[PDB]
Formats: sequence, structure tokens, C-alpha cells
Amino acid sequence: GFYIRALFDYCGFLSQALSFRFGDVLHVIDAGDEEWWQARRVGFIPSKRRVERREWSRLVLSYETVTQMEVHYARPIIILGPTKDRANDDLLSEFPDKFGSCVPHTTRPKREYEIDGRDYHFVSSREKMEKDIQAHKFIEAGQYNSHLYGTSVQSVREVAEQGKHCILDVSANAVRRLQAAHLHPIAIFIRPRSLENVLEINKRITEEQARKAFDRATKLEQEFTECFSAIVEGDSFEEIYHKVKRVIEDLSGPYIWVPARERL
Ligand SMILES: Nc1nc2c(ncn2[C@@H]2O[C@H](COP(=O)(O)O)[C@@H](O)[C@H]2O)c(=O)[nH]1
Repeated sequence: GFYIRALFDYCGFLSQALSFRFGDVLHVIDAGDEEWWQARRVGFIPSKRRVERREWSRLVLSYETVTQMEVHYARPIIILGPTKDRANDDLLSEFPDKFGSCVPHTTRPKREYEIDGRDYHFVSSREKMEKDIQAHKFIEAGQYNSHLYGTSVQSVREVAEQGKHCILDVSANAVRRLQAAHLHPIAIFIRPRSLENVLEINKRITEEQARKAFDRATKLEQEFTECFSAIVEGDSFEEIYHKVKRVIEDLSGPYIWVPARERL
């Protein structure tokens, strides 16, 4: 048969319908029917056509074909959503031998106490930086104050090829760039269940910051759900943290599922 990854979670009606969650990889055994396919998590599941029809009438993400490949590098990590900074900080602190950060590039002048190749790869001219960016040398870049900063493909590769998970502090836009560079990341979205939930997973921030965080999360999910490797939720940060680690463990290893060429 073939394999697909669910991009959504699936009246009181009982049937042989298989339940699944976002990110589950499914082994499709029989897809001859246009409405229901026979499958098993790696019952029946609604076909792409059926999911789309229902969603359209309700008011589209359904599934994407995937294939298993062997990788010899450690997958970079991109944690997104509320509390991601604490999660990034804690992973780096908890497993010094398994997680690391890459060295970013920048055009700003190096301070006297900074070291080139350690703090940043300090670029001589901004023109050179822009050229490399145009040459697709960066997974992501931006401007702060009046200087450029960027996470280069090579800097990430160096960490990944070394066998350690590179903790990235970049937007969801980087996922496709990393995939194309053959540095398949583990993108984890921490989804707030409500405004109240945000207030529970971070007891420090104000109600106003919480509302802003919830709004960003909503927009992030609306735009990049297809790029997430997994979506985690929890009643507390501790629960979120535990789940983030479980995902990384589950999606690590030599064999990973990546987008396939076959199309539904
Ligand atoms: N997300 C993200 N922000 C960064 C990164 N490197 C620097 N920054 C941002 O740029 C600001 C200025 O950093 P600086 O110029 O002092 O090294 C930081 O406070 C931070 O917000 C990075 O790798 N990822």
C-alpha cells in the first residue's frame, strides 16, 4: 500500500472508523474507494475528497503522502507557540550533550569582548550578507536595529552532522527551507487551548500579554499547520515540556517520515 500523515484530528455514531491525531502516520491498505480508505496507524479513514467536501460544507488540510528515509544527521528542532523560549532554554540546559545552538551570521560590528565564530560569524560588508541571502545561503534572516542577522544552512548542518539537535529560534517559514536543504527539522507547535490555558502554562505574564500570545498562536496555526511535525497541549508548562521531549524522541532516530512524491 502506501503511507500518509494526518494533518488534522479525527455525532455518537459507531463504526469501524479509525481515530487519529495530527501527525499520525497511517498505513493505507486499500484506497480503491473514493470515500473511505482502509488503514492502520503505524479501520477506515475519510478520503481526501471526503474530508474536503465536509470541510467546505461545514464552512483544506487532510493528509499528505510520506515515505520513510534514513538520515545520518540529528534533526534540527523548531519549537513554536507560547512558552517556546522556556522550552528551548530548558532543553539546552537539560541535555548539553544532545542539544546545541548554531552560530548565526551578522553584519553588526563585533564588540571588543566577542569572538568571531563563537558569538556570531561577523560579516565584513552588508553587501556580502545580502548577496549570500539572495543566493539562498540562509534558512532564515532578518534585520534588527539596522544590521542583518541570519541562520545559515551551513551553520545548522555543522551542528546536525555533529550528531546534535540544533535548537532553532526561527519562524515556521524555515521548515520548508530546511527540508529543501536535506536537514529535516522536528517542528513542534505548542497550541494554547484557550486564553485561560495560556495563563496556566505561564503564570508570569499579564492577561494582556496572554491575549496577544493567544492571537499569535491562532494566526500561526492558521498559516503553518502543514509544516508542524507535531502539536502539543497541556494544563501546565511541565506537561508541555514532557510532551515536547516525547515528540523529539519519537521523531529522532535514523529512520524518519518525510514528504513523498506520490500525490493523493
Ligand atoms: N529569534 C532569534 N533572535 C535572535 C537571534 N540572535 C539574535 N537575536 C535577537 O537579536 C537581538 C540582538 O542581539 P545582539 O545584536 O545583541 O547579538 C536579541 O535580543 C534577540 O532578540 C537568533 O538566533 N534567533
